[PDB]
Amino acid sequence: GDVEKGKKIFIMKCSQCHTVEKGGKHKTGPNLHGLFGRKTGQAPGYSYTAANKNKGIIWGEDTLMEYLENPKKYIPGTKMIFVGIKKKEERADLIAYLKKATNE
Ligand code: HEC
Repeated sequence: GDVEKGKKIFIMKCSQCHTVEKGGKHKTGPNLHGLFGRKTGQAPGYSYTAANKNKGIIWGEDTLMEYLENPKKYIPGTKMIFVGIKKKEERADLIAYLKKATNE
């Protein structure tokens, strides 16, 4: 687990739909600049994953672990066809980077 390492993980995994370092602009993926502590459905000009929002799920560490293990199996609405996770180790390093920016 590291900080300068996870930075390349998210920046090389979900840095296309979730740009947490662009400019508060969220075109395809929801601006993950503060997903930690914020529930789904928040941006005004963005129909965030309406499903997740209704499920009443709070985006957190372990909570995001499940939704990420399967976004289509967990929330039947997301439009992100993310690939299934195959290395929980790298996932832990992911939350680490987002924890320094959106949780530190
Ligand atoms: C486009 C190719 C995406 C990639 C790659 C990833 N995500 Fe995504 N995500 C995407 C969209 C379009 C949306 C909005 C839902 C919809 O209806 O389209 C999302 C949403 C999420 C959320 C929910 C946040 C919220 O709505 O409040 C999470 C927690 C999320 N995405 C996580 C996530 C992670 C961890 C990714 C890399 C492992 C990832 N996404 C990639 C589009 C795309």
